[PDB]
Amino acid sequence: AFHDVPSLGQKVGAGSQKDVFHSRQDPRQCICLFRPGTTGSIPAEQYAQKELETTKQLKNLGFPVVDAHALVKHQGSVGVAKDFIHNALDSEDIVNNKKSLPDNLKFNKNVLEDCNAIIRRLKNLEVHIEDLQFLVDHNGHVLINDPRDVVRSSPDKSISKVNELRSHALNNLLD
Ligand SMILES: Nc1ncnc2c1ncn2[C@@H]1O[C@H](COP(=O)(O)OP(=O)(O)NP(=O)(O)O)[C@@H](O)[C@H]1O
Repeated sequence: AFHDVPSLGQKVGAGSQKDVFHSRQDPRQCICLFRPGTTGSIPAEQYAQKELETTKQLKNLGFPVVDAHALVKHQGSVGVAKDFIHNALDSEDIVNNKKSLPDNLKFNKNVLEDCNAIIRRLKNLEVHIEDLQFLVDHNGHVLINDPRDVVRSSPDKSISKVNELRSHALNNLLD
């Protein structure tokens, strides 16, 4: 299931568990690899599979997602090949006030409308997405990234997650 990626492209980011690289085989994609030791007692393979599967479940449910295409490995590290979102902003940086959305009007309008649509679907379906977070693309579109699970349950916590991010766009559009 895990397909070898002999050569990695330029590094574009790093989080609490994953290093992310340009895919050399496809410029539209990136290679997202779990760094050794970050997943503790759960095999990283199981995290990668759950990331891919949950992404496909959410796509099937109509959510906007960073699409994921395959399980990959490189030098014994495992992960997921995904769409590359150029100049992406991490939602956690925005809600943490570590970074700021651009002032652009159309940009914040896309953030607002996309957050509305995500909340709308969460509320209607009544599903909960574990570790819900997003990438915001260069036009302001909001894409679910690194979802760990989705289950039918109270959507209130997930909605609060989206509302966190939307509030920054909402505040910009009022000013
Ligand atoms: N599909 C992508 N396209 C573009 N940049 C990406 C993509 N996935 C991740 N990145 C960048 O790489 C960084 C690390 O990815 P991320 O998936 O958030 O790491 P993580 O360790 O799995 N979880 P986290 O601790 O929340 O960052 C992000 O903050 C982005 O800057």
